[PDB]
Amino acid sequence: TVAKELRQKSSEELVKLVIKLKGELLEYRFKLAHGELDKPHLINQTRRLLATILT
RNA sequence: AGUUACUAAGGGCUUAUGGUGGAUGCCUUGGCACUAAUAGGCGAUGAAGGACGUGUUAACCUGCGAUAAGCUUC
Ligand SMILES: [Mg+2]
Ligand SMILES: [Mg+2]
Repeated sequence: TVAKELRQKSSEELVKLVIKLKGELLEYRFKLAHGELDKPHLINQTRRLLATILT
C-alpha cells in the first residue's frame, strides 16, 4: 500500500522525504528524553516509514 | 514400739496432636533408543562462534542489525 505510493514518487523527492524524517526522528527522541512526547508511537511509525523509503 | 500413701526436680511406656523433612503415590512444553522418508554442508558475494547495540518496555531471555522487536514482493 504505502510502498506503491512511494514507488510513484521520484528519486529526488524521496531523498527529501528521508532527510525530513531523519530530522523529525531526532526531534521526537529529544522530546522523549525531555518527557514532552504525548504520542510515543510516532517514533516507531517514523522509523518504519524511514526503513520503507530506504528499501 | 510395728506395717503404712500421697513427692516427681526430672525420666520411662502406650496413645493422640503440632512442628522441622521431602520418602512413597499420580503427572509432565523434558530425555533415551529406533523406524519410514528428506538431506548430507557453510565460507573472501566474508563462514561457524562471539562482542556490542536496537523497545513507547527495569533487568534477563528471545528476535533483529544503524532499514536493528523489523523492510519489499508473491
Ligand atoms: Mg515439670
Ligand atoms: Mg513423660
